[PDB]
Amino acid sequence: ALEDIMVHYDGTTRNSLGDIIQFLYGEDGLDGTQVERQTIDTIPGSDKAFHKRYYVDLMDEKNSIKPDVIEYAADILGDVELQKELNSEYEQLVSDRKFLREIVFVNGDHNWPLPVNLRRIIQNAQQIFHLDRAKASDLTIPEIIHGVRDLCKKLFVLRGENELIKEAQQNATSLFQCLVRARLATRRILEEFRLNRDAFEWVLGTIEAQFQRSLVHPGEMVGVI
Amino acid sequence: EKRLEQEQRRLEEARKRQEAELIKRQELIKQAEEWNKMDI
Amino acid sequence: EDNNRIISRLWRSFRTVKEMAADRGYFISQEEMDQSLEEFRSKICDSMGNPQRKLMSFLANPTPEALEKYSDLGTLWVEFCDEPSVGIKTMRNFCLRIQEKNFSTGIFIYQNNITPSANKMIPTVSPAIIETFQESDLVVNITHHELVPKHIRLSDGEKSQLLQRYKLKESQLPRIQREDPVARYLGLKRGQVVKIIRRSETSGRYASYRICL
Amino acid sequence: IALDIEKAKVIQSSIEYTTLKNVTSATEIYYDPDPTSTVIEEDFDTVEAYFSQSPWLLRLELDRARMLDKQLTMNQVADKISEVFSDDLFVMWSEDNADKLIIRCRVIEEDQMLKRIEAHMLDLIALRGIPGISKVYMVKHKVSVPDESGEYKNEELWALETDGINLAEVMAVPGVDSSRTYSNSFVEILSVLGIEATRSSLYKEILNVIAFDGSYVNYRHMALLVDVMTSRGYLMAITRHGINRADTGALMRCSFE
Amino acid sequence: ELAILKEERTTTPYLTKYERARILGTRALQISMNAPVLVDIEGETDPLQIAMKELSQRKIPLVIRRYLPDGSYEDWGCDELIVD
DNA sequence: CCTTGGCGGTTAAAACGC
DNA sequence: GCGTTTTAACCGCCAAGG
Repeated sequence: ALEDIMVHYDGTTRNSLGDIIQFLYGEDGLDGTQVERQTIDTIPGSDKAFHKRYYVDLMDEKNSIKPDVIEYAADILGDVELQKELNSEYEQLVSDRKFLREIVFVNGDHNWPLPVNLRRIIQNAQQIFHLDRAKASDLTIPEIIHGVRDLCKKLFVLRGENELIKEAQQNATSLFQCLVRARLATRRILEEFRLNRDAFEWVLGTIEAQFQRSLVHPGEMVGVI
Repeated sequence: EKRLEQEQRRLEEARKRQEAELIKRQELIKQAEEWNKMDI
Repeated sequence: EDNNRIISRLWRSFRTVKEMAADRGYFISQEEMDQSLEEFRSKICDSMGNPQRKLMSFLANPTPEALEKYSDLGTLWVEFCDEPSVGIKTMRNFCLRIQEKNFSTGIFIYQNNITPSANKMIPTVSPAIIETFQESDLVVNITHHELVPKHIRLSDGEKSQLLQRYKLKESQLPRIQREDPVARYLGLKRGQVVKIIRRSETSGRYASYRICL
Repeated sequence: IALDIEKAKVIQSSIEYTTLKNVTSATEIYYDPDPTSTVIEEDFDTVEAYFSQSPWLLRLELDRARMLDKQLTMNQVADKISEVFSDDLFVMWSEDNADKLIIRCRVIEEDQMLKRIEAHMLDLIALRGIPGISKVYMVKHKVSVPDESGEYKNEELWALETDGINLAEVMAVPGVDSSRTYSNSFVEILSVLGIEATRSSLYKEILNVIAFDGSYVNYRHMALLVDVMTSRGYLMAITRHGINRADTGALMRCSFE
Repeated sequence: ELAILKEERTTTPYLTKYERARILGTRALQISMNAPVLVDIEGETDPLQIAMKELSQRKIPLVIRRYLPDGSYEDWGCDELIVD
């Protein structure tokens, strides 16, 4: 029954007649061998824990980034544009939490197979760049925000400038973008992982490259598999 | 406060649209009631 | 008693029909949407509590948004039939009523069953469209089920854009039957495409398309 | 209703199919030529108290224990019989305080006709409940729901599981969450809810079969299988009657069966 | 008509594993049939190894023609496809 | 799964009242 | 000869067995 089904070069899954079985293999376009169980961090926990983990306040001193982890802690408090950026990030995180908790995973399960292991990448970066020691990071908040935002737009599953193509491309990476934004939050990067700049560009490049490597290859005979 | 003002403007616009559509709907309701009376 | 349960089922069917008309693009007033059960008993039930199906018929016109998106959307006439069994005479007079009042679409809800002869004259009511529903299957709105995702009928331009994007032929899309319950809920005509946005545990959101038959 | 056992039991009683044969303990036919009196001394008191056509008397004794268990009323049974037979049969029923719950009937060579009517009565007299639902069980379900603080906490709720399927009728019963009723026969799901619901139900059934023994199969494989089975608008069985009825090449089709 | 212009090519810019295997096999066969070698050979003698060395340096003179389901195709040079 | 025979039924037409 | 009605052939739908 399933022998003549194959992933074509436009991403669709078709039989020998050319009839479409799926508009994207596995509904994400990934290969079955390139996925791993990962936890999406925005799903579990109470609202207080989520707020404590992800919210950053640049007006209140005791609810801000610790001063010993960043070199530029002096000229951060009182800035309003940077607070606008942080508020946009937090609103995106809250929207992701609502979308995952009310639509996709209603029962709250947060351990799902997803491509490119983020924890492994982060600890590899920490080992490579010697991210120990109480040294203060030189990674500005706008760099973090813009880097993650740009990364969430370079995960190409489908190429093309067509509007319908762009909509399908955005749909195909929703869960993975939620994972990436959950892990690479500003507070977590500056405090929990303590990445510096070079580690940050290395992490972004590695994520992009591994995602490109985890796609399905046109010519797979996925029906027989 | 600017966001609140914009929200209020959009709410007022939606209210006006709903009022206009209700005004249109009442004519159809009257016609339907008259025709149902005719059938009886 | 049994009168109360009959009235309740009739009210639920009325609410489902109004929701269906709203989904297909027509305009239903918000007050009429939330028209409660006690109000229904007040307006329909007589002194003995018996209902009149003839007092439930209504009319609707497309909203400006639906009219702009779908250019083929006319006026809709929904009528409930008092006769428990409908025959050729009743269907003929319903067709006459539709033709004389130039309604684009007519929905005719019967109670028990429809004779095959009445079924025969449904396709010859052109250009108006006559769709028949039973009272029993309208008690529950299936589109509110958990397992039923949201179906949205595609306009002609969107269908053309889809076929051009995938470089397809209409026979190469996944199909949905014309008698499919959601297809009859949406009033799908042969050759029309519905876009189904669906929950996916691998990507979160997945949009699928199906073509009617 | 989910968190209250009493209302759940009420719903369970309202759904389950119950016929006259379920509560009837024995049936008998007697000859009695006096409509205003009787020959049996045991039933003489009740009939005379009630009083204060053919001679063929048809009576039957209902089991009091199961009649009470099904929460039924003798008046309800008599009303059902009267509704299904109009005024073709005169019916008298003993009171609930009688030693034995009995109900008597009379027609208004007929012995064979009376036997056939009795068989029909035991056959298709439906007292209450959805037809086709033979048995109903109360089951406790553990569901994880976010708390008022956003934390996920387990919770126990009551639900019903039946034997036999009637999805359209059960979905319409008041007090039933009609937006979550589910069946394990996806043919009925196709006939009721459409084709996308059939796809989801088919995937759920396949995953249930595979994962019972703790095995794990990646999602995309089962997704591909259930997308193939429901790509034509109807359920395409994996047999010769499903595969060979496609438009594929003759050489490809002939290589299978 | 059927050919797709270089500006509007929408397939993946990477060499899939099937394309890599087929290209290596074809190049190895051609080298074994005395085709000119476009890279300097230090001490290698196996045609497959020479083909892999050519591929790593983007020197294979072959073109991949990727067939879309409708019959149209895209022509990609092996020197412009990214190889891992 | 298919043919088979049979069942049922509605609707029509020939015939009626009147 | 207008309003009405009956049996009638006829019609399709459906259950059973090969």
